[PDB]
Amino acid sequence: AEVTQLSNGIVVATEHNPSAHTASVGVVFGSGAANENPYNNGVSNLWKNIFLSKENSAVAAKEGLALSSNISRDFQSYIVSSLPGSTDKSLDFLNQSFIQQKANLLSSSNFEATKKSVLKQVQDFEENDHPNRVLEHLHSTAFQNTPLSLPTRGTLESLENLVVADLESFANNHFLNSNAVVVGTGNIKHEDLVNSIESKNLSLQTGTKPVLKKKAAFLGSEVRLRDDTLPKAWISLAVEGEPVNSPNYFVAKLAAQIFGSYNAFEPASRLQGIKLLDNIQEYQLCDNFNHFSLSYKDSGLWGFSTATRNVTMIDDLIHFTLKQWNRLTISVTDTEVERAKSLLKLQLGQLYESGNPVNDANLLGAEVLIKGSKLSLGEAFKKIDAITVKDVKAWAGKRLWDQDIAIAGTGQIEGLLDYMRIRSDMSMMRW
Amino acid sequence: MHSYFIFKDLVTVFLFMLILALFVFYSPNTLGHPDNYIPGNPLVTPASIVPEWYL
Repeated sequence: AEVTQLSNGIVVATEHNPSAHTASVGVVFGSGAANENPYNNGVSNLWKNIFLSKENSAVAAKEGLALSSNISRDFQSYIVSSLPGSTDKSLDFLNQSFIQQKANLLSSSNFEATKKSVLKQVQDFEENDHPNRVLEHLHSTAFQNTPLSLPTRGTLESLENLVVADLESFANNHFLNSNAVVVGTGNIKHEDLVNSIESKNLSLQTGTKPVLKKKAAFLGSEVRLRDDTLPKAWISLAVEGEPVNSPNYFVAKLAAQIFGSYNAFEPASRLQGIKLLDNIQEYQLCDNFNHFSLSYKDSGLWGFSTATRNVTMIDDLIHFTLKQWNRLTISVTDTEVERAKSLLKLQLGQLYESGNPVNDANLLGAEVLIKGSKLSLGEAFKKIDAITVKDVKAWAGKRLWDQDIAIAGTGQIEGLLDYMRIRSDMSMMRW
Repeated sequence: MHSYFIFKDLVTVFLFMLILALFVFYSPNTLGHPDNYIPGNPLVTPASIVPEWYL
């Protein structure tokens, strides 16, 4: 239902949803922020703000288009959403302003203005966005000195040393033909998109992207950026999860869905079916937490990110949630895995099917760039409902029993103890 | 204290047990005076009344 056809150059992937209005045509590349050096890092976010600049967005919005882009840890995307009658116009704009000549984008005007803007918004992200920066610090301390350790926004010390030669070399090195998928979602049919792709000669380059030497290997480490002037104590810890296109991928997402999310202030979230909420609600040990399960091209994380105003009982929160983690290996029952199966089906149907045709385009581009053909939602629900409790017990024995964890924190985390107690907490003496 | 200084203390506890086991098993009376093994007779003075070595 979400078809994919490979031409002589590019590969096109679309899903015709004839109920939505705004059709959306873009191109998604398969080399995000884990395909560059630590010395030119931050050139992908800079490319995103080149494409979303004022002049390019004005000469896009005069036509009736709306630009959107997304930089992740393995794919970067460039989406031109538009009206359903206006799709060859959007494809011709994406041809004339990204695939061919980019000299009107890479001026001494546009590049300096957008570099000042990127430096400002990146230092604001470093100063006043605390859970996302400790998630990025967890990524920088888990896969350290291997190229999954780069921040996807870049950092200011590796961003004030960039000129247009590095951006042009990154364009020649990663905006290739064997690196891109042209996505389509909204109410375009497949033959309309591929005929408008076949009419105008739309191909970027010929070669292949450079393979890179280091594999993303997990290293159990610890970092703490303690700021004792902050009100809370954000701290995230995670183990090595499954990568994408691994057979234990849905089991990892299901085990993350077992402990789910929590927010202490909504009254409908203090009543969930999690066993942890009967431990962390007598002294208000945390204000919110959520168990992510990220899966990149080479490796991935699996763990929870919390935030705490009770800055003295941090160790009790870590202790209770790691005992609940060991409960997956020893004594997870069947009613929690059925609850997590239903909630994971709800969450994947919410994520894969929204009214937004840019999240659908980015998901289709990522999972077509990795696998080659995006799997369905009925077959994904079958793969969810074919999971036992011995399967998640075997996965928890493989990846959660006495493994090495990576910890990142900020705020007032002196109440957090040292590393070896938290690492000795990942496996208990059977009670 | 738990996972670090307990093991530091355990290192020096096993070292002290090694030295104490040496001094107990291989040379016990090299610390005490060789006149405490004569039964106490309050008519003979042993010509120097040194106490135990730490006093």
